[PDB]
Amino acid sequence: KLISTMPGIHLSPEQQQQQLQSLREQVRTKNELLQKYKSLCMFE
Amino acid sequence: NHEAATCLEDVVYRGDMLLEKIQSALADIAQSQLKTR
Repeated sequence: KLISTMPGIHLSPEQQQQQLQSLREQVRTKNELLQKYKSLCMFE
Repeated sequence: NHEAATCLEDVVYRGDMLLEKIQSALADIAQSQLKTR
């Protein structure tokens, strides 16, 4: 169980639920800036 | 010497429209990383 402590309440499971959306938003905004950099035709 | 002014100013204008575009192509990603924070 002590081995099974470092998975657990180190970061609260409800807080884990909130930061899952934070990581998903991080992935999505990283992708968003990637296709904003790639998509625009800076050449005339 | 008249046409040398025109031949110089035309490639200056090629620099002018190119720098105006890429400084904006600098700018559009320059403030874009501000709101990334």
